[PDB]
Amino acid sequence: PDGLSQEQLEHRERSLQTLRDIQRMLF
Amino acid sequence: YQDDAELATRAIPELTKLLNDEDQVVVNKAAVMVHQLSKKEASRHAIMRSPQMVSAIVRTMQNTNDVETARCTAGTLHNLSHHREGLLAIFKSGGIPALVKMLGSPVDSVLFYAITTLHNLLLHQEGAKMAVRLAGGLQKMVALLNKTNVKFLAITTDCLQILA
Repeated sequence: PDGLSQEQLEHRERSLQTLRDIQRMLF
Repeated sequence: YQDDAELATRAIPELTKLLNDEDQVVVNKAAVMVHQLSKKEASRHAIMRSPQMVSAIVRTMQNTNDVETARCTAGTLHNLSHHREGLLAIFKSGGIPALVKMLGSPVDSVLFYAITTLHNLLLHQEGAKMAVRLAGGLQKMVALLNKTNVKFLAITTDCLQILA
């Protein structure tokens, strides 16, 4: 898509999840 | 408030590291969030109490190529600039030369947040006049005079009267 490597795609997903976790805590 | 304050303080270290990430999708989202946080006074106060967070916002604003990320981090400094402690934090973080650099943006919201933040620093922050000059801010401001609407022109004319 951006043509990320799988290691980059995995980092993107874990970061976005933490962001969702923080978005949740901050509502 | 006070509940909101501690909620922000807990999240701030991780938001900092996400804003400093190499992945620009991650940066963008963390920037939206930091901008949304800067809209409530309690959490705005926890942003301004964190040198690391302020430095990450400044550095992202300055290095990004994403329009939305430049907008949201410029908007955030703008919101901090309404407070004496916000001004000081932008100043100690190297915010002035970043902000002057955003005066070259072709983007209206960004120019807007950059010129108003600089105006608030020039008006209220000791040391700002010299640091704007050092960043080449007089010339960059003068380069905008024939290129913007009459409201930007008025603010920029006022920054210039402060500086010359």
